[PDB]
Amino acid sequence: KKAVWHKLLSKQ
Amino acid sequence: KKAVWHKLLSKQ
Amino acid sequence: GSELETAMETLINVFHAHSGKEGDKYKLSKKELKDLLQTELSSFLDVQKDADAVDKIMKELDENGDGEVDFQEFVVLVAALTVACNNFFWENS
Amino acid sequence: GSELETAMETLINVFHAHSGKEGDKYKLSKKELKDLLQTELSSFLDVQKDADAVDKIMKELDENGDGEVDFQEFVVLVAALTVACNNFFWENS
Ligand SMILES: [Ca+2]
Ligand SMILES: [Ca+2]
Ligand SMILES: [Ca+2]
Ligand SMILES: [Ca+2]
Repeated sequence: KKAVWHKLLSKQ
Repeated sequence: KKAVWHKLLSKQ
Repeated sequence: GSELETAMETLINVFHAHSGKEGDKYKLSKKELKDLLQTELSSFLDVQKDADAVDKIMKELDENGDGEVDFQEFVVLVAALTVACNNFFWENS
Repeated sequence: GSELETAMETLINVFHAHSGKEGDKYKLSKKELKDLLQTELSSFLDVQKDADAVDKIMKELDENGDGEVDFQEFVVLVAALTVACNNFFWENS
């Protein structure tokens, strides 16, 4: 969850 | 979390 | 205040209203989920312009492998981006 | 609908209003947390009559070991009991 969370906020 | 969750709902 | 009393009323009345527009009376589908957010939480939650966000979040948000999302799953992840994105505000510009 | 737009307004205006009554401008403490829920979410979220619920939830809800609760931690666990308890309704009587 936290690992993929960075992708959404980073990629946004 | 889930283990203690039963206590709150069970004990309520 | 009486703000929170209304808050719960707003969340559930809109949750079950559009969630049963074409799917089941109270279960969400990838198509019900993206229409419900582009409807009132515009510019807050995104799904239409960001396609990677829809397949990656919706397919993994149904972490149980249900191509349908339950009300409990929708409130946790969608509400995260709701307060989180607001904190960054334009200050991140 | 315009329900969700108001929903976010209600949650945050009341969150920061009482959260800074005696503690910090925007951080919750065990004492700010229990007063905020007995205030408008009465009979929905409990903390005063159930003492075991307060120490066990608040101390473990600060899963990071912060005797203070952040807005993100409060929305996830408190909102869980909010929709969950409503589903049981009196039908569980
Ligand atoms: Ca449905
Ligand atoms: Ca699901
Ligand atoms: Ca405070
Ligand atoms: Ca904390």
